[PDB]
Amino acid sequence: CPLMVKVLDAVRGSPAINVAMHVFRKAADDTWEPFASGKTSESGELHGLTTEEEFVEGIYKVEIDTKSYWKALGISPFHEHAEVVFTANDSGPRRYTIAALLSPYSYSTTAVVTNP
Amino acid sequence: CPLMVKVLDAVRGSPAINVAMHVFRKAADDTWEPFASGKTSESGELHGLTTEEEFVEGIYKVEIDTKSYWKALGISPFHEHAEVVFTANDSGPRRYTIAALLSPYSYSTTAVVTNP
Amino acid sequence: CPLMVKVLDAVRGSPAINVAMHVFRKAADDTWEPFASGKTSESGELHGLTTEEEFVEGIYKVEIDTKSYWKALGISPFHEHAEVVFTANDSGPRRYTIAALLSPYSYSTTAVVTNP
Amino acid sequence: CPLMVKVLDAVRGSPAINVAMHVFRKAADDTWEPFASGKTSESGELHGLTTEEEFVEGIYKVEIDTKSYWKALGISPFHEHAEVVFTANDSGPRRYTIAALLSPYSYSTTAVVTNP
Ligand SMILES: Cc1ccc(C(=O)c2cc(O)c(O)c([N+](=O)[O-])c2)cc1
Ligand SMILES: Cc1ccc(C(=O)c2cc(O)c(O)c([N+](=O)[O-])c2)cc1
Repeated sequence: CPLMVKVLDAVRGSPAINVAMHVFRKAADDTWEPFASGKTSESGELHGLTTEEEFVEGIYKVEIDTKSYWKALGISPFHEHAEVVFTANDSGPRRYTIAALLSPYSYSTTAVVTNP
Repeated sequence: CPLMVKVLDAVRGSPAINVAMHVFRKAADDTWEPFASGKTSESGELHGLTTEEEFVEGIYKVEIDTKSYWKALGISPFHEHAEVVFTANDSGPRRYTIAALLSPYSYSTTAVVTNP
Repeated sequence: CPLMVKVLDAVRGSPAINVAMHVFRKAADDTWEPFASGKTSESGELHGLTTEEEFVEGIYKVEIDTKSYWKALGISPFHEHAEVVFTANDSGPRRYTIAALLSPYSYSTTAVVTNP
Repeated sequence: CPLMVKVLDAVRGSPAINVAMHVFRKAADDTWEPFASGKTSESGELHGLTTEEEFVEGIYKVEIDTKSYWKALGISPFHEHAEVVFTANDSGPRRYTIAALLSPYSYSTTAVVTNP
């Protein structure tokens, strides 16, 4: 699993379950091309987005539909979504965990980048 | 000042000075149109991006160039930028403060929304 | 004002108003002695806790009563309080802004330290 | 594992390894009694702090020695440590994950509280 996304809920203190997200890769003409997508599991994690051979260097965007998550809980949110945009670097061996911590009017995101 | 952005550096414990950002508004054809731009001051704040007359209802995107900020400090950060996307003014004019807290592999954003 | 504390509500997207906090200083016998206290204003800020003469070198603790804040809003939070413990002024007088961002099951704190 | 602590490094984008922490429980006379301790593993996690039979309702404090972590990396930190103080509640079945995200001048902590 070269890329995993984990989402947490800071209001209920729980994994954020059934959060939908799309992953895009920047194309030559500076447009965003769909790459992968899915929804978080009961653990708040989304695995199996890509494979090592497909996950080449490039600029990737993870668009997390936070608004739909809060709407389903009956809570008015600020953001339309959370976008995480990053360059994937193959100068070393690197697995990526993107974690997002969600509140209605705030979110934080961090990258845990580890070498196998 | 209906829209202000404040940027902080969590490594140095300081305002994030001279951070560029661009603000976009979603047009009727679902494209992002340029709306305003500027750089943070010595206090880490960017004021005067817009006016009450110009800041109509809509979906706005603030793209904060965090990558250039860290690179100039000698750090290779994870993110290309910090994006904040939100619907503004859809129940009337509000005042928005967007705050971003920056680390090389993490950022957080929050909104303070007040009614004049 | 060498010490200011700002508290924000990440659920409502607002300053956290009327939040009590106590400041302690570590005494020579390693006990915590009361140093100052107060409540945040309508802007979520607490100014005037101390003076430059009184704010000597030492280890300080700010204990922010986040639990009472959430309880009065009908929420049972995780934390009893948000504590910030730091050495102050040990290379000369600095100005400290402690900012706390609150959610029911999460908080973040950051410091902005400036040299007068 | 009724209680697990995970620590992440927002400067290097990695688990925070070999971070020492002590867990305390509030005693009848309002003093902090040692309860458990350990250091994070290569994954940034500390498991096996307590057992279900020993982890009774009460006020617990997790004191994470963040200062020693940053000092070992040659980075000047703001906080003496990060204290997470919370009430453990047995009104339902509850496993606790305390996660801390560390920067030199900022930290965030959240609780993921799940039912087995
Ligand atoms: C921005 C942010 C801050 C804190 C968290 C966070 O609390 C968290 C919790 C987990 O159970 C967990 O497995 C991870 N992880 O692997 O990165 C992070 C998640 C995101
Ligand atoms: C995401 C996040 C978390 C904490 C901060 C933060 O530390 C901060 C500090 C200030 O002096 C201040 O005036 C504000 N503000 O008005 O929103 C925020 C900034 C951003």
